[PDB]
Amino acid sequence: TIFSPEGRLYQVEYALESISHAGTAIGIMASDGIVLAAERKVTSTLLEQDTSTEKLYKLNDKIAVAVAGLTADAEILINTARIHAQNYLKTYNEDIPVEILVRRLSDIKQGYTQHGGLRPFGVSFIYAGYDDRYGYQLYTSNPSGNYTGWKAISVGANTSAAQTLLQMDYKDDMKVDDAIELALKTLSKTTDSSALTYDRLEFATIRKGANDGEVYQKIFKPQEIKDILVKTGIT
Amino acid sequence: YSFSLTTFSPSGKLGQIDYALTAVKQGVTSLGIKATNGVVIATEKKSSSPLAMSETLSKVSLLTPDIGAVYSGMGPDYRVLVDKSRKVAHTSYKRIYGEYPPTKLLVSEVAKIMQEATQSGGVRPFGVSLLIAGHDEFNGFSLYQVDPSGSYFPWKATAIGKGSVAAKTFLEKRWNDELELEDAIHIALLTLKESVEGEFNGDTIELAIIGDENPDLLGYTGIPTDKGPRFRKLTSQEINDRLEAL
Amino acid sequence: TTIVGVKFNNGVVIAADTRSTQGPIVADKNCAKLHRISPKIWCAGAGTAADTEAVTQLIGSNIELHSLYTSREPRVVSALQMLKQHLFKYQGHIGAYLIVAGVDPTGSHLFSIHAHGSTDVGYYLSLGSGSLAAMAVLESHWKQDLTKEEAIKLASDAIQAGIWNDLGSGSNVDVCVMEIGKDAEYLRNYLTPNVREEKQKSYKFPRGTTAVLKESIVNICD
Amino acid sequence: SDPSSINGGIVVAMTGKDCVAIACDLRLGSQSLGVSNKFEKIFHYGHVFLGITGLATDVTTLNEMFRYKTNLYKLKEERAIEPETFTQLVSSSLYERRFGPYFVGPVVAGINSKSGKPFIAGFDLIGCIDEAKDFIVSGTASDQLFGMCESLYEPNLEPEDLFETISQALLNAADRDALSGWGAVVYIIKKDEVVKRYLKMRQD
Amino acid sequence: TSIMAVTFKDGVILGADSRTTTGAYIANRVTDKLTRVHDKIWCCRSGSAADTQAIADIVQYHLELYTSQYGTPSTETAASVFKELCYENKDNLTAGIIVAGYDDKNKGEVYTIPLGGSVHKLPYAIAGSGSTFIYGYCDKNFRENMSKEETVDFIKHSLSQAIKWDGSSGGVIRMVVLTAAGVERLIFYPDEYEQL
Amino acid sequence: GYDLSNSVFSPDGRNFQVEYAVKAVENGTTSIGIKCNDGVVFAVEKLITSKLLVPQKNVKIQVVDRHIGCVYSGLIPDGRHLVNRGREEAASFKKLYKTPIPIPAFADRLGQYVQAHTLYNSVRPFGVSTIFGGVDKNGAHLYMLEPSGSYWGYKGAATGKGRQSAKAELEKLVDHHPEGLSAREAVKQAAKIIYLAHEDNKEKDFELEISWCSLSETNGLHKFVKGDLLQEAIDFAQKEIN
Amino acid sequence: MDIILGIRVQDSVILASSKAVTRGISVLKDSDDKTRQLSPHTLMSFAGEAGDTVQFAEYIQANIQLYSIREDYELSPQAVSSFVRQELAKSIRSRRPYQVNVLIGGYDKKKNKPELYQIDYLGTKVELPYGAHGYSGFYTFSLLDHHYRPDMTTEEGLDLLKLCVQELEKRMPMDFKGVIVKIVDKDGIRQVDDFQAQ
Amino acid sequence: RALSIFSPDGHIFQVEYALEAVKRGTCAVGVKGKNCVVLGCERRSTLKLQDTRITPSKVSKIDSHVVLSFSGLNADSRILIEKARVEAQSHRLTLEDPVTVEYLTRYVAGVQQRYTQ
Amino acid sequence: DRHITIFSPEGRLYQVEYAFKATNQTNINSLAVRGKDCTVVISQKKVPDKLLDPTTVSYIFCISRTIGMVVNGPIPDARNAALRAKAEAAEFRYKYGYDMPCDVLAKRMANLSQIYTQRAYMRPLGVILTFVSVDEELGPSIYKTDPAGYYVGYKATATGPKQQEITTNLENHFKKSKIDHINEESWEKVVEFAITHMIDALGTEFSKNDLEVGVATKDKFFTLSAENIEERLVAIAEQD
Ligand SMILES: [Mg+2]
Ligand SMILES: [Mg+2]
Ligand SMILES: [Mg+2]
Ligand SMILES: [Mg+2]
Ligand SMILES: [Mg+2]
Ligand SMILES: [Mg+2]
Ligand SMILES: [Mg+2]
Repeated sequence: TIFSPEGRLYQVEYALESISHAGTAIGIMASDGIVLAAERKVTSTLLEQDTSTEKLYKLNDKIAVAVAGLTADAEILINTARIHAQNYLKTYNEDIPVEILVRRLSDIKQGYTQHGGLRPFGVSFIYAGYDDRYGYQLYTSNPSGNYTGWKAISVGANTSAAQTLLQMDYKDDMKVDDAIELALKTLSKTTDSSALTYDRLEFATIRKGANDGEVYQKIFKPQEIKDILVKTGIT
Repeated sequence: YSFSLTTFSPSGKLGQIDYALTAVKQGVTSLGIKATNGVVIATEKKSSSPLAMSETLSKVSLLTPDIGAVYSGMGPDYRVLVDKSRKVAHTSYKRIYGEYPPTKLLVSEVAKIMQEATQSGGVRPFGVSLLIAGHDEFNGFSLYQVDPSGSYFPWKATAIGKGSVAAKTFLEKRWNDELELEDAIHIALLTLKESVEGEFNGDTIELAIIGDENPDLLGYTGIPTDKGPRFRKLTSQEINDRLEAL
Repeated sequence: TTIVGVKFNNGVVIAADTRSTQGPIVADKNCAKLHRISPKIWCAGAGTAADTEAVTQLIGSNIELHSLYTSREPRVVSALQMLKQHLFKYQGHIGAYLIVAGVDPTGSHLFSIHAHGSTDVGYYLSLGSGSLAAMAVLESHWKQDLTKEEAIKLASDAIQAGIWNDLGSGSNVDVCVMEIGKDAEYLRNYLTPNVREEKQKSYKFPRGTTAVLKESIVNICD
Repeated sequence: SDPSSINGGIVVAMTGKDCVAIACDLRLGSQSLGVSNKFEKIFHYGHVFLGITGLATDVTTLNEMFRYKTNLYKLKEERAIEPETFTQLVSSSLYERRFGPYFVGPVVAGINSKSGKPFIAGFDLIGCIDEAKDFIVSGTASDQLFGMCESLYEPNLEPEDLFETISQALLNAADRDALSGWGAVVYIIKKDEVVKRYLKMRQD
Repeated sequence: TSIMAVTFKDGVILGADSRTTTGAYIANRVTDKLTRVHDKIWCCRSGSAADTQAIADIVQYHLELYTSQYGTPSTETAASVFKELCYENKDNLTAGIIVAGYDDKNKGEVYTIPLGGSVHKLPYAIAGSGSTFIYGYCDKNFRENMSKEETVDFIKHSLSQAIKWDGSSGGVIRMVVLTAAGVERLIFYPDEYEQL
Repeated sequence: GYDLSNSVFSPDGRNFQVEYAVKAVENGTTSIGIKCNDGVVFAVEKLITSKLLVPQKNVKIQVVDRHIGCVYSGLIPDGRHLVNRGREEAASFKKLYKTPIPIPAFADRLGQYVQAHTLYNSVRPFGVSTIFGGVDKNGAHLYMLEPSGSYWGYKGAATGKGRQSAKAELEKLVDHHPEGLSAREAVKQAAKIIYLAHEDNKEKDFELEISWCSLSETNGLHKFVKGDLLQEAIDFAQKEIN
Repeated sequence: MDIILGIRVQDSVILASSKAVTRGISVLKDSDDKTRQLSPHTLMSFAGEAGDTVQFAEYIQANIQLYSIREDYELSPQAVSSFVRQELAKSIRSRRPYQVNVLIGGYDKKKNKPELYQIDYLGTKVELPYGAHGYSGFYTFSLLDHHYRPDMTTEEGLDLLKLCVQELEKRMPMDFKGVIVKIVDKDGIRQVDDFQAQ
Repeated sequence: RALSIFSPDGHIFQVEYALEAVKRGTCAVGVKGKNCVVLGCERRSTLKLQDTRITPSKVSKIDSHVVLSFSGLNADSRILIEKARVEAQSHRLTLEDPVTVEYLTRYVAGVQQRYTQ
Repeated sequence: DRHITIFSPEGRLYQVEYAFKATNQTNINSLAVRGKDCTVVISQKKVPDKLLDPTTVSYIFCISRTIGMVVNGPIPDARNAALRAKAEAAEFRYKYGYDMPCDVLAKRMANLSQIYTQRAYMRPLGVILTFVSVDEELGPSIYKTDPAGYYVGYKATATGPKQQEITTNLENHFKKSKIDHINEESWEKVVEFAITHMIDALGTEFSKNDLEVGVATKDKFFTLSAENIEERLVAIAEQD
């Protein structure tokens, strides 16, 4: 938790490096929903993708996060994330606002940055969430404990590559079906492997169906990914 | 020594974690294969002397009447991990819901135990990798592998330690989603044989399965909700009976 | 409540009635008071029910672990020593009065623990409000060297003593036999003598009898 | 002074053929003073209903506590909790406070989504579980309720009939209780659907 | 409860009734109040069954360890342990204990740890509710360096009296003989002690 | 680099820091003890750096409880520390068991404590070696404890600089008197042995210090040798010194 | 005890509170304000034990103000009250409980509706059209129950309040030295300085 | 373990390095007029596709009348801000008067200093 | 990487490894074998300094009424292990109501060793522990644990610098006899067998002051004295 002669936190910087070696997570915030897609790290024909959950996690019925980094490190933060959510609900009888949850998670990370002498968490998060004050939101936090919010963003491997591709095809008035497409597109053009296949993807969306009122988080099942893949044309 | 002993190195690697994984690589092979109506985990009883008694070393342990674990790495680290695991199955679960946790959760708890070794001050990671097999009313059957990092993932079949790659390859070919337990046991046996140097029999092998409920192992008759534990270790004789059918 | 533990020639049996009462009201006309600590170690409890259940499960759990860790079948003296040290710890506040019976490698055992943490050993014991009616029977028909069948009858009758003569007991009889060579057999409702007779009429109301103000569907799913 | 008799209120739960029902009155008062006639004591976490009677602040608290708990349970387990499970949760949750209890009396009711077997259960302020297949009652009019139940109840009633039975039970029992009434709510729970009805009753 | 321990020529004997009551009810009529804290150090227990059982269990443990480390403990030491426990926790204990033991250099020795937690070494001691009645009888018939036979009777007489008068005492008379030759368990029935 | 932190095991399985501690010991005054027929004598060499020292005042032998005598060589303060702990350990033993601590018991107590200081790098081993003993329920006992925590029983023992000369002298005694040695003799003998051992440091004038715990001369209690009994042995040593 | 009354009409919530502070034998003050503004659209009135009363209200205030800053938002009345309930429900089992009762009136800018909450020292919270604490209910509820209507104007409510206060001055034994009335509506919190005569 | 310690030249490297971190942070400026103060800051442009709507602004209200902007580790700021807001309410609650800009300042300052020793 | 118990790039724990070397520092060998209804452990006794009181030199300890333990390693670390062994044994009894099973005691001790292996501040103990007893459930027993936190049960075993010699000797005996124990009804003979096979492998003769024997039968473990050893030593000088 110390400073370099250049005014940088070694462990944090190095933590970030580790992260860049992680699969890519992409979050694209649309007008009527948010999309999260992520490429799985190290797989096989024998790995059970069906009963799997390694990059996309539900934090609250209205908030989900995509992870890039140490899965274990992630889970620790996630649990305490799920808990703060519930505490807030007990205290106020209202769902926790996305930014509050996000800010809270970040401050924990920052802690590891300033005091203690424990290695930071080698994890970066993308938070896709909704609430009555700001509607849909997409955020990101990294080991420094810093967080910021985007219309589209990605983490892990080949960030610059992907961000550039996103900034290229992203437009303010988008729609989910399109964001899905773009998300996949980008992953596809930034992968380090042969070709995007369902067995290598994790995908999830947060939509507010017009024929109702509450936000529905849907984590895509392996088959559905394969399906969404054909339609967008990756074949 | 209150500071993390596992720090991030300039390339983005967790030294002690990778080294621990190295230690795991040098351990005896252990595998697990998941069938449709069961799971099997096996390993080899590397007698470090013929004066030692093979049985006084359960390399395959029961964690709950429906979940078993086998490893590859430093045994001691596993022994204490089994203890903490059995305990937490109780404290964080049976003592709250009156039933044992589902595999993924227990797995998740064990994971948590190892991650903390990856970050708490003054410790070294656990030098082991475990294959945890189990069943539960809602998720059915499952097999999980847990690493020193704290990373865990589900497998249809896998092997860890020494000949892991070769084994994983043999498994990759033989496994299919229509396997009945006896067959997986078979394959487990076959797969095990190739990594086993010396004598291959019921006293050098350790198989255990997670299958149908065994009322005969319950210990009492009466209450009809719990029909018995699904975890059963195979006997030397039962093992041999299958070896002879190679 | 009435619970008895009777030791026989090669095992031990324990039984109890099945009436739970909040004050003078029969809350559960058939609760179970026979707990399992380990497959072959059972105990019956009276006093604050929540306490007998709690202290039971707690020790059972710690007993399951000690076994796993020692790769040995559980022992009654351990269950005993543990209960007694915990109960004693709580100076009487954990109102659990128990008769713990069971078989293990060393043979059969039968003990009783009073909520303050004192234990006793004997060939036959009983506890609860029906304690005296039951002990009256045991003190009249018990003899050394009972067969498995004689003990069941005995322990069974004793519970009946309490059932008929004690307002605090009633309903049915539960038995649990722990024979040495065999598996423990829990006989739930070994005896059922108190069956309510057919009501004299049907109080099935004709539909629509009740006055409703507002109706609506509740949403369960997410 | 008895925390369990300050706010008043009763709850009852019964099982029928492929369904369960659970009802409660609506009065919230402070001793003799009626304060609110809109205090439902029945709550649900998915397809499991918990009715709680007793000191109202505790009724509120516990409800808050079990949501929280059932919520995390769902996140970790990826499935909704079951009656039987919830029950042990409630119990253990109450015994946790064995020496400074929540002055309440809970009643659980629901149907296991896998087995379909109807289920209800009840507890005293410290977790002592009461599992009976017929009915469970709690509240200031417990004695009353038992009387009504023991007489009105008969097994395997159809949803439509159980309804009447439980309503009557509740209704007349409440009429003999000072601290109860001012309205009633009844839930008829089936595997697939759940109907909630308010009853018309004396407002005194 | 009626208990006493008498030291004689060959050692010491501990005797006690076998009745534990909860009010006027005889919860247990075949209680064993003679407790082994060590091979040749036993104690007689009077007071709260729970309090004493616990204290005993603890002394038994402290002594097992003492042994492991430093060999066989003296009776004086067994006493000191009991005293320590009884005295330091006086506020929460109702226990009066008699510690009797045998040693080759000291022969038999007897210690009584009364309610306040104090310790007194005596030739014999009596305690328990029934003891009140036999102070006279005992102070009269007791002679030092008696034979085992004589001692057995003196205990058998004193205690039959105590059982006669005190209702909190009865059942059978149990004894424990501690001499160089070993440890002997004796039991006398009502049919015998009742008419003496 | 295996000699910079305490608890570190070298590639040969030795704890270097312990070993250096021994050096601190070696550089110190000589002290000995002689187990006799029914007691033990302790003696030590007090180096008189200058005339400014008040004679017979800076006592170095110490007592634990009332029956254990203690003398050590090395870093004096470290010894005092060890004794204090001995005293605390002794009391706690008496408090609970009434009987004063048996020497073997006491020894193991000191041993366990010292051994502990070679278990963590946050502590340095004790820069001392102690010779102590006394009388108990069954005989006399003399022990010597080293920085590693090792301790064994002796018939005679010595330590410090004149250590080898002394041991040589002690060995003679064990071989010439297997029967035992009267407390009086051992006293004189210790006096001699010290005078002798003093030659390894033959450059400064010294002050001898002796103490004993005999079942017949001091009732089993530890007392210092002073007055008539002390001059007697001073001269005995001054005699056989040529 | 003191009087604490609230009644939420259609567009606001009126809260009236006795102005007297009694300490033993004498009336110390005849012009006390037993309320604090939690946020600009949420007001809380309170009555109970001497110190506890203010100490609790001020605490709640500070805590609600801090949230408004940290978040740049104003909690809904509902939110503000649940928070208060929880703080009370926590003290009932503490070392020394805050013996305090409060009413919370707020205008929910989001919903565009007025809201009145009643919470007792125990953590018993309830939402109602009109409410009060202590004995105040006993004399006025009968009147409120009779004349209250959801579509009341702010004026209609103030009259109903007046009537209620009248009954209290008629049948209640202690002199509470009148009331201080405040209205909470969309435009904020104003003090009806005309309730001595209106 | 003492991180911020002195050097042979009389400097606390960690503190000095801290400054460097400040240098790398975007610019912030504030100038005070005759009856007002203005604070301006430049927005960070490493990556662009930001949702300005929500992004943590660089200027934060400590209280209805006091603000604070900074330059440096965006994370480290949040803490100073929180502790400052909390102390703003706390001053009100015990002195019955909101903080003076000086006080507020002296507070946030004291905090930083503490972290140096 | 070589001063505290953290991993080396090869995945090893050097300090653990060096601890194993310290176990040999004393230069004593011992062995243990199981009888029909007992268990014996012989260990060499070497009293160098003439000034030492031979009676206080031992590496064999009475852990409890039924458990005996022999230690191969420096005396300090040895006693440190003993004291805890004793305590753990007592506590077990107090809390569970039956004597601690030797194998259980061993596993316990092993778990404690594993800890020094995982926590940097604790150095392992440079000693190897052999626990013996006649378990009420398992019969004659021998469980050995080491600085790595490893422990296992043996048909018979040996420890010391000349470990392999002794082992091979015994390995041969059991391969010949086919059973996992000496087939003698009395301990005296097993002790004999033991000393015999010790002499056989080490190629040395023993007097009474060069041995240390420990025996464990149902309900008790004791150490023979010089005189008792002699009766053994004598009886052997007739077969060989
Ligand atoms: Mg009855
Ligand atoms: Mg009631
Ligand atoms: Mg009513
Ligand atoms: Mg009598
Ligand atoms: Mg030497
Ligand atoms: Mg270590
Ligand atoms: Mg260390």
